[PDB]
Amino acid sequence: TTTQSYTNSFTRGVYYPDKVFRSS
Amino acid sequence: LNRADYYVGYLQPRTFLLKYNENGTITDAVDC
Amino acid sequence: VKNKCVNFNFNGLTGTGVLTKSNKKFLPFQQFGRDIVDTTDAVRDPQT
Ligand SMILES: *[C@@H]1O[C@H](CO)[C@@H](O)[C@H](O)[C@H]1NC(C)=O
Repeated sequence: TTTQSYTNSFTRGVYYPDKVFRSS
Repeated sequence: LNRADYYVGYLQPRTFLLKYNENGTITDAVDC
Repeated sequence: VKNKCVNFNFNGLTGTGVLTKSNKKFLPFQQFGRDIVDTTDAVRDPQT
């Protein structure tokens, strides 16, 4: 079985949109 | 099989801003 | 060949520029590199 509790993601779930090196 | 997870989110088109570390990683992000 | 003005065509990105060794820190999933104002900066060699 399962529940359907709701929580907050906070600051989470970020990936690189591209593959391009960057700095500063 | 065996003898506290399943966190599912839904993405939408949102503008983001990501702080790229000097090495090329990402350290901080803000939602707009 | 490096250190000379050579017409370059890396991975379909065509242009003209001198090429030399670099001390970048490319990540494994990284191929290209740009700068603050969106121009190709450094390219990983596909065969090297
Ligand atoms: C790709 O380039 C050459 C082509 O002959 C190949 O022999 C070599 O193993 C590859 N180089 C790298 C670094 O993957």
